[PDB]
Amino acid sequence: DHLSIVTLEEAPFVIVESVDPLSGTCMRNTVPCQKRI
Amino acid sequence: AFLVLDRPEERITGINDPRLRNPSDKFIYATVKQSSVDIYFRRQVELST
Repeated sequence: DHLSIVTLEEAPFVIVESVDPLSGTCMRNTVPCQKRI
Repeated sequence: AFLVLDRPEERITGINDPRLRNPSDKFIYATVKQSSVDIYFRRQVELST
């Protein structure tokens, strides 16, 4: 099944990082996430 | 007490050190390019960071 999970960047528990400048995707040991503006 | 309790220490403890595992910009560490050390860290996904 597919469902939407909120997340908030804080502490060791959630660390938000930018994608790789060359590849443009998330690296290993990481999962993608979104962000609005 | 002053002359025995003079321990600066604060020295890196191996590869499992939290400073190396979760590096900051202040702490800089490296190895020699294109050697066995490079293809040791590159091979292991747990050492990706």
